[PDB]
Amino acid sequence: EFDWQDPLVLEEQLTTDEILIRDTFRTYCQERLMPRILLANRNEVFHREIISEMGELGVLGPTIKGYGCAGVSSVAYGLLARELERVDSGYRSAMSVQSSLVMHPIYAYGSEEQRQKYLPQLAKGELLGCFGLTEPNSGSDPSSMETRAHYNSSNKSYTLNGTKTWITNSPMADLFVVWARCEDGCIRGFLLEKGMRGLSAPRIQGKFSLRASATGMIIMDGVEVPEENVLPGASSLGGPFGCLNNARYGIAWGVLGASEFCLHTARQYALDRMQFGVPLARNQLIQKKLADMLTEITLGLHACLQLGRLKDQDKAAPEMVSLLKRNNCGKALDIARQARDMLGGNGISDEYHVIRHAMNLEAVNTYEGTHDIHALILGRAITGIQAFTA
Amino acid sequence: EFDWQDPLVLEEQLTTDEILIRDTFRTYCQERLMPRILLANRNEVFHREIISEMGELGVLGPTIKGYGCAGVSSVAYGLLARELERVDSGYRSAMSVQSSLVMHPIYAYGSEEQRQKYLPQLAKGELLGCFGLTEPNSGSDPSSMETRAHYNSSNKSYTLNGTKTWITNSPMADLFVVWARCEDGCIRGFLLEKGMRGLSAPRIQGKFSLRASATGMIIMDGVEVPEENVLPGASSLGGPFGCLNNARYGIAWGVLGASEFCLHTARQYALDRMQFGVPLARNQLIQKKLADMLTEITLGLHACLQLGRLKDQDKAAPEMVSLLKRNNCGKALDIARQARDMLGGNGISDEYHVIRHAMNLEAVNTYEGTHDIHALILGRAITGIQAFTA
Amino acid sequence: EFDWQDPLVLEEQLTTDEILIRDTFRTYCQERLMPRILLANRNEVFHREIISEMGELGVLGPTIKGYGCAGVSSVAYGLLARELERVDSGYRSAMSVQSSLVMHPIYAYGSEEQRQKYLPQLAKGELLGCFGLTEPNSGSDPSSMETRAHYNSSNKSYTLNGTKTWITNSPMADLFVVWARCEDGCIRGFLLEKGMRGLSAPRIQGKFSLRASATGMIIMDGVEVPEENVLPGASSLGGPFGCLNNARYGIAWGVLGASEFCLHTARQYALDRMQFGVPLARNQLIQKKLADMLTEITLGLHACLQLGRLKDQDKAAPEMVSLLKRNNCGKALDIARQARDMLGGNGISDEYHVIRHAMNLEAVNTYEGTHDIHALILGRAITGIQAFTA
Amino acid sequence: EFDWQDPLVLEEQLTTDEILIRDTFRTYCQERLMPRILLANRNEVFHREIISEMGELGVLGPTIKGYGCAGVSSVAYGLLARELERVDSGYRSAMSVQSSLVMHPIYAYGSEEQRQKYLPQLAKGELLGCFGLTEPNSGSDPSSMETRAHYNSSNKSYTLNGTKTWITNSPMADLFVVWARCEDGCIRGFLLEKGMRGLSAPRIQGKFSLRASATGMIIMDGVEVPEENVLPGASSLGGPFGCLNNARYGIAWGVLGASEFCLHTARQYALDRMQFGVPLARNQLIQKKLADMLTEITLGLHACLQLGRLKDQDKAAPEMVSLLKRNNCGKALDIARQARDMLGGNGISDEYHVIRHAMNLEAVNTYEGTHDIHALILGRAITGIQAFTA
Ligand SMILES: CC(C)(COP(=O)(O)OP(=O)(O)OC[C@H]1O[C@@H](n2cnc3c(N)ncnc32)[C@H](O)[C@@H]1OP(=O)(O)O)[C@@H](O)C(=O)NCCC(=O)NCCSC(=O)CCC[N+](=O)[O-]
Ligand SMILES: CC(C)(COP(=O)(O)OP(=O)(O)OC[C@H]1O[C@@H](n2cnc3c(N)ncnc32)[C@H](O)[C@@H]1OP(=O)(O)O)[C@@H](O)C(=O)NCCC(=O)NCCSC(=O)CCC[N+](=O)[O-]
Ligand SMILES: CC(C)(COP(=O)(O)OP(=O)(O)OC[C@H]1O[C@@H](n2cnc3c(N)ncnc32)[C@H](O)[C@@H]1OP(=O)(O)O)[C@@H](O)C(=O)NCCC(=O)NCCSC(=O)CCC[N+](=O)[O-]
Ligand SMILES: CC(C)(COP(=O)(O)OP(=O)(O)OC[C@H]1O[C@@H](n2cnc3c(N)ncnc32)[C@H](O)[C@@H]1OP(=O)(O)O)[C@@H](O)C(=O)NCCC(=O)NCCSC(=O)CCC[N+](=O)[O-]
Ligand SMILES: Cc1cc2nc3c(=O)[nH]c(=O)nc-3n(C[C@H](O)[C@H](O)[C@H](O)COP(=O)(O)OP(=O)(O)OC[C@H]3O[C@@H](n4cnc5c(N)ncnc54)[C@H](O)[C@@H]3O)c2cc1C
Ligand SMILES: Cc1cc2nc3c(=O)[nH]c(=O)nc-3n(C[C@H](O)[C@H](O)[C@H](O)COP(=O)(O)OP(=O)(O)OC[C@H]3O[C@@H](n4cnc5c(N)ncnc54)[C@H](O)[C@@H]3O)c2cc1C
Ligand SMILES: Cc1cc2nc3c(=O)[nH]c(=O)nc-3n(C[C@H](O)[C@H](O)[C@H](O)COP(=O)(O)OP(=O)(O)OC[C@H]3O[C@@H](n4cnc5c(N)ncnc54)[C@H](O)[C@@H]3O)c2cc1C
Ligand SMILES: Cc1cc2nc3c(=O)[nH]c(=O)nc-3n(C[C@H](O)[C@H](O)[C@H](O)COP(=O)(O)OP(=O)(O)OC[C@H]3O[C@@H](n4cnc5c(N)ncnc54)[C@H](O)[C@@H]3O)c2cc1C
Repeated sequence: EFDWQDPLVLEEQLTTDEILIRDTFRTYCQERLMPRILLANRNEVFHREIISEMGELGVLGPTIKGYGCAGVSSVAYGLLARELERVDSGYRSAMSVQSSLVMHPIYAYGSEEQRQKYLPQLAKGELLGCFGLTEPNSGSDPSSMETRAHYNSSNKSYTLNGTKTWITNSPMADLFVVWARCEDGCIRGFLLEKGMRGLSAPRIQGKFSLRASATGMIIMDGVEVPEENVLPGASSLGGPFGCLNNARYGIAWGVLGASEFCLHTARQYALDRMQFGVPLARNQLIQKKLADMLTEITLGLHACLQLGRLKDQDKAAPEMVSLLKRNNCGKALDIARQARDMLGGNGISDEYHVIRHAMNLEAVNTYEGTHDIHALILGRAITGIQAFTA
Repeated sequence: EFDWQDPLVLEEQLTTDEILIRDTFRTYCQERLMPRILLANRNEVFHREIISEMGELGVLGPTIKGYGCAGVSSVAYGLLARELERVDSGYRSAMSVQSSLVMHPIYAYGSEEQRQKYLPQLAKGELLGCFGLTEPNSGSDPSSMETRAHYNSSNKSYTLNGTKTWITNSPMADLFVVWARCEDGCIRGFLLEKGMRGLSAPRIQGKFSLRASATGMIIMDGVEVPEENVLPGASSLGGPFGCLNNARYGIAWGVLGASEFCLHTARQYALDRMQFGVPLARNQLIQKKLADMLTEITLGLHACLQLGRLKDQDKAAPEMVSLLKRNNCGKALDIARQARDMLGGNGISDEYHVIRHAMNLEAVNTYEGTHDIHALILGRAITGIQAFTA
Repeated sequence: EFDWQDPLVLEEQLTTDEILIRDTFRTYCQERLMPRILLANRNEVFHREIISEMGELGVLGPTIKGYGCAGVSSVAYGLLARELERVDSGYRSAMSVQSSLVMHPIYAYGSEEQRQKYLPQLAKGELLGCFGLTEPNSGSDPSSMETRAHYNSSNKSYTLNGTKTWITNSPMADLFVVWARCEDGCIRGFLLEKGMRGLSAPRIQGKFSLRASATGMIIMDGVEVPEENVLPGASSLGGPFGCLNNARYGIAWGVLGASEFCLHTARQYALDRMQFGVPLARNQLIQKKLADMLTEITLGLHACLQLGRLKDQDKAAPEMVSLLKRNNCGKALDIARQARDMLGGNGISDEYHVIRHAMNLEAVNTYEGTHDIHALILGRAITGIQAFTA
Repeated sequence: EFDWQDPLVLEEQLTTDEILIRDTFRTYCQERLMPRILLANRNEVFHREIISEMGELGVLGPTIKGYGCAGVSSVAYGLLARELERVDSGYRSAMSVQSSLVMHPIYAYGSEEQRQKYLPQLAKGELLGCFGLTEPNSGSDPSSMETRAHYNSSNKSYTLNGTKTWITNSPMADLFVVWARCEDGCIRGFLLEKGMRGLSAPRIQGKFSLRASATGMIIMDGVEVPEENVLPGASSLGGPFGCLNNARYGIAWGVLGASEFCLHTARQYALDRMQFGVPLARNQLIQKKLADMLTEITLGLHACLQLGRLKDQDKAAPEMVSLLKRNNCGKALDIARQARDMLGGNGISDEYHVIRHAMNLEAVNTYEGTHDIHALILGRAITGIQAFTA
């Protein structure tokens, strides 16, 4: 009565809606996404259509209530990210930015006018957006950003100068959610659109992780922003971090799908591949590995479920997310890597996919807070003493 | 709004009864058990009273319905083991044998006569019992036991010959649940009592783990057992394993209490102890450690909860228990060990307790299935191929 | 008086010749190889010239005495592989095959005629060769190969049928050292040349490790081999394994150069990059990592030296090589991976190289005996009991 | 031709003297020490005779030239510590204090008068001494000690006040090498003798590591020290650290003997013990473990040799010692722990010794610089930036 595909019976913890949503999406991901990943990753191609397609299904910004959004549960959102990442982290990355980094901030910190004007377009996937926070000299430390936004009392607008790097979707984005430090000292959010004079977003080259994802910079040379494009609700790092926490939540779920794909591929390979007469799955060394993968995946899955439920209850704290994001991203990496080692020579061929996952999880464990930064965060909470600086 | 003592809010997942039971027991453990552990461990003393005391509280065999038993939930049983182990694994070990290895088998595989005759005595703690399975040459492999039970068609009884070693409570036990191989090939359970001619149970010496626990052998020299003392419900290893699974379930919870005590002690020490001017808790190396402990403890806690709920639903499978028992016992060990290292020189003094926990968890990770054996078990389930033998 | 670039003063353990050779080669590798690796790896381009160039320097098959070979020490050979791998594993791979897998077997198991005919050409780099052992269904287990060589009593020749896969250099090789099972049961070595009817060697596609290296198959459709092309000295797996051991020896050294490059890059990045005001190198978490890298590299370096000396003394045993190859390849991987994590977002850009090393070491830890296979080898030696099969 | 007891042939790297010394000592350790360890550890008994016995053999302070000392090599000193620790760390601890913490400082920083007066007595083992540096509030940070030594211009002497804790041998010592901070700010060394009014050294209780070793405090209540008892050569922490480095060197070797004993015991147990029909040594999981132990031991052994040679050449730097001490002590621990797990239930019985080693290595990895402190030391050297404080 034991099912290795669901050791602790996650299923009976999901509502019928949640289960329906997952199954529906999984179908799309396997029929439409999986078949285009081999070459999209191999040649760094990002199909812009993927956003329109997901736009149709109504998967973009699923937790938002209204404005053409499904208004589903945090758990469902997690289940979605898991099915997406089960195909490729690059894809899930685009869906994470669109949902938790663009739509969410506009929704939570924007004016109704902005909401009405953008939320529907984003939800349908007619507007590919991006989140501009990181800068060449500001990553783990955002209070060090150099992008300044000056106010023009006369024209009722701000002039932005700065450079954002390592930005997902920037190269082919229509809307840019940028954060700059103001003359008053506060850091606000600005909405920029392709075409604004002074705005350019070149592609980054030489990526060997999340290749099926578009990544570039956001260069602002005296870009002038109207006042109605200023996110009226965020006055400090609390705004971007609020968004970051919703993204990290989805990433915690996501990577588990990636891990699951590795476990399944490794397991099958162990059964089909044979050496020394019997199938690889007959050796003790191979089996212990499969055991460790399943073990870690399971602990992560049920922990994620809990957080999702606590979230919908407005009981989830930032630390809680740091805890699962840090854990799951790290563990996922080891699983991918063990999987790679288990396929032997074949393991280094994208034809077998594991290598693609191992490489993607490399970037995943880095962005949205590095593995160690999330530890200092937990540590500050545990001791009440900060240890980021000296 | 983040509480490091309950990251994912386990509390709101417990029923009022469960919470009451835990709090009630915790009080007993902290007022009556903690104050007698330093010297009991230091001098290998086991207070037989502890069983009578626990007998009063009605903690012995708590999941049993009737016969003077509380008839509580699997979760409550887990919460109890956790509070006990939070003091010492030796104590929890006695309570695990009494509840899941003696009372449970009598209850599940015994005759009403046996139930009526023993269950109440055991529940009140008037009878200290033990489980005799392991033998000098049979541990991970029980189908290799040498204890034979011959049938006496005439006297309607069996004569038992064999030796059981590493048995918890045997030295001061009144009832012995022994398993021997029969002439028909099946392995049944026999109930023995102190005083039976031919039965001796000497203490084992030189233990440096679970010292506050009594451990010895069960030597049977032609011990004659009446027919009414044969567990009529167990005809093969399914009987002992059935019991083993209920014990392992409690152990999965248990070790988490032990880990929690280590985390708390380490955390405090980090705050109170100071070097280089500031408190140890200010250093990055110290904080990351605290983070890792809390992380692992949390994943284990919520996984255990789930299993407990699935168990009460008669939906828990042996593999599920192997998964959490293996995980939690291993992780608990690392936590104890990190804790020890964090207290520095003081860490090797029982006066600071961590060293006692590190040593206890050593035996815990070994009995009731070694860390690796539980992996081969998971592996057999995952691949459908056995890898214990060649 | 402590030098982190040589903790235990390896230098004073090298003879003047050895040191000269290393320095000479290092110059070539840094001036000629490093500048062509970024794009060669990025676009899977292998410069055939690299072999001719190395041919000039006389680095090809350096331990061979005569036939236009330098006839240097095993240590010098190790020092060479280390400088090469310090640039890229792909390059070192080509030099390992040429030297220990092609030239060595011809030298040790060939006829003078063969030696005279090939050794000089190979040494000058006029003949790019390859070693064909692995097959689609035979990797860790070579006694399972399906490539058969039938004897033609009449024409005094053998007809070979089979497929070798994952072969380094095969796509642009001139000489092929192939091993097939014979009708007598023994497995011998055959020398094949491009152009032989029935012989094809297509490129393998989709590699995400050792990309600057050419890899393909060796397909033999009734390829007819003259008798004078049969390696007269190898009659069983002892031949290929003899060669394998010389290759593995160089790989043990090699990966250390790769690790060293990662340590240096990480260290510098830690000093130049700044967050939270100070340089990354100021944080405890960063420093411990640097410590662990240096520690492992050092142990490996001095162990390799010893083996090299024992080798030149004809005192080196296969197990000794398994021990260092397994160790160094595994440790190297962790170092590369930590390095990658330390550069943050930048770490996933080939522009920073670490990602290239992390990916290369993935294949390195797999070929020439997987990490676990080398463990079973050590284990057989330690216990005297084989554990490869059931 | 492969010998698992000496994978890389350490033997042929030792001079005839060194080998003779090792073999001679090993005989003493196995015939005189091993037979008294079971109960000495079990009952915390320290045989003072052990020092006299070692005094006879001339093993005390073996590197010292003159004053009744063997004047042997650093390597020989290492070989000695290894044979001693192969029996028990407690014993090696007494020999480390006597040699590198008492005799060495007197020799290097003392006056001829002091040398003449003590060195011979210590060498013969007529004077059991101890090193008093650590204090209740000063461990990893010695520049925080509170033991002050006031000068009495009149009586030409100093009055010492302070408390040293966790001191090896203090309870039954005759000579005390104590370090206190002076009114001039410098920290010097003082020689104290049992009987000095105001001096007491009570035993520490509740140790569960290094039990066969005597450990206590050094309480100084206005103890008056003559001027001729002041170590005239040490004026700051450079004195104690100089000594510390010689002790740490021996500890690096030492723990390897402890590891070796564990490997041998585990290996044998794997061959003799049988489950599931065959010997434990037949399982893949068991073999990989044995492989990892041997691997780590070997790397450590040859690294230690090198350092020893560099030391005798006056080319060894503090960092070099931190590197091997940190490495070997940590690795040794894992080996002991794996060994313990491999003996199963038996593993927790001192009757099988491994448990004793696992527990001893716990304290060893802590004193003479914790595992992490040695990392910050290496890190300071690698980056040139200190990270101990904020
Ligand atoms: C801020 C830190 C750097 C540390 O410096 P500190 O000085 O200690 O700042 P503090 O954190 O102490 O204070 C700053 C204010 O921020 C608030 N805060 C902190 N954490 C959170 C969370 N999780 N959610 C909401 N708000 C939060 C805090 O309460 C303060 O608020 P107010 O009172 O409202 O003013 C760190 O805590 C942190 O969170 N950042 C680390 C790096 C990071 O956040 N990088 C983001 C990367 S974006 C990305 O990767 C896009 C990828 C998407 N994709 O999937 O492709
Ligand atoms: C049996 C094994 C050794 C492996 O050999 P295998 O040949 O593969 O046996 P199989 O397992 O294939 O078959 C034997 C039968 O047993 C059944 N089985 C297996 N696992 C379970 C669980 N968890 N629960 C109930 N029944 C179980 C199985 O279905 C078969 O049943 P029937 O059809 O009914 O006849 C292994 O699976 C195992 O479970 N044992 C490992 C060692 C062990 O169990 N030791 C127990 C120690 S007791 C102890 O530590 C007391 C400490 C208490 N304390 O807290 O102090
Ligand atoms: C043979 C094994 C698979 C295990 O099966 P077993 O049944 O136990 O075989 P056995 O090993 O017991 O017996 C076979 C005979 O082989 C001999 N042997 C074993 N090891 C060695 C070494 N190291 N050197 C020389 N000879 C050796 C052995 O003494 C026997 O000899 P004779 O008496 O002379 O007849 C294993 O031991 C092994 O060595 N192979 C594992 C996989 C492997 O070797 N793959 C090679 C890959 S090639 C490659 O990766 C090219 C990459 C180059 N590059 O850098 O790009
Ligand atoms: C000093 C530290 C705490 C860090 O603080 P810092 O502010 O950075 O001090 P600094 O280290 O920067 O400066 C202090 C001076 O000390 C010198 N130093 C440092 N390391 C060494 C070594 N290895 N050998 C000789 N001299 C050394 C340094 O060059 C300075 O010298 P001068 O110019 O001559 O004046 C740390 O570096 C350290 O070494 N100590 C860590 C803890 C420790 O040393 N504990 C000792 C325990 S004793 C024991 O365990 C007995 C057990 C025996 N047994 O086997 O049973
Ligand atoms: C594929 C990809 C897509 C990305 N997409 C986006 C996007 O859409 N939007 C956006 O805003 N950003 C994005 N980023 C960047 C990401 O958010 C930043 O990488 C991350 O916040 C910070 O790291 P960093 O690159 O600046 O490196 P750093 O912050 O410089 O860190 C480098 C290393 O140093 C460590 N470190 C830093 N500070 C400390 C400390 N105090 N103590 C101990 N260790 C420390 C880190 O843990 C890490 O190991 C992306 C990155 C990748 C790789
Ligand atoms: C304090 C304490 C109390 C105990 N109390 C009881 C009690 O009350 N009742 C009872 O019946 N028993 C009891 N036991 C014993 C316990 O159940 C047995 O230790 C356990 O089932 C088996 O291990 P073993 O000691 O026989 O060692 P082994 O089974 O011999 O195993 C030794 C080592 O070998 C490994 N191993 C074994 N087989 C394999 C394989 N096929 N593949 C790979 N590795 C393998 C193990 O994982 C372990 O690392 C107790 C033990 C301790 C230490
Ligand atoms: C870039 C690259 C270049 C290569 N170049 C060459 C070349 O020039 N010449 C040549 O002959 N070959 C070459 N190879 C192939 C290499 O030698 C084979 O990959 C290796 O010997 C065996 O692995 P495999 O791919 O067959 O996988 P497998 O042997 O099938 O192994 C797969 C996984 O199963 C494990 N496994 C296998 N058997 C056991 C067991 N009994 N117990 C426990 N675990 C087991 C392995 O450890 C591994 O994790 C190359 C491979 C790569 C990736
Ligand atoms: C059996 C035994 C015998 C001993 N014998 C002697 C003897 O003969 N003579 C003598 O002088 N001393 C002796 N000592 C004590 C030993 O030298 C001290 O334990 C050691 O120098 C320091 O640790 P501590 O106990 O003070 O703990 P702490 O220094 O307080 O450290 C506690 C924990 O905090 C960590 N820590 C401390 N500072 C930092 C930091 N800045 N950053 C990150 N982590 C940090 C440590 O690594 C450790 O994990 C003995 C100890 C034992 C256990």
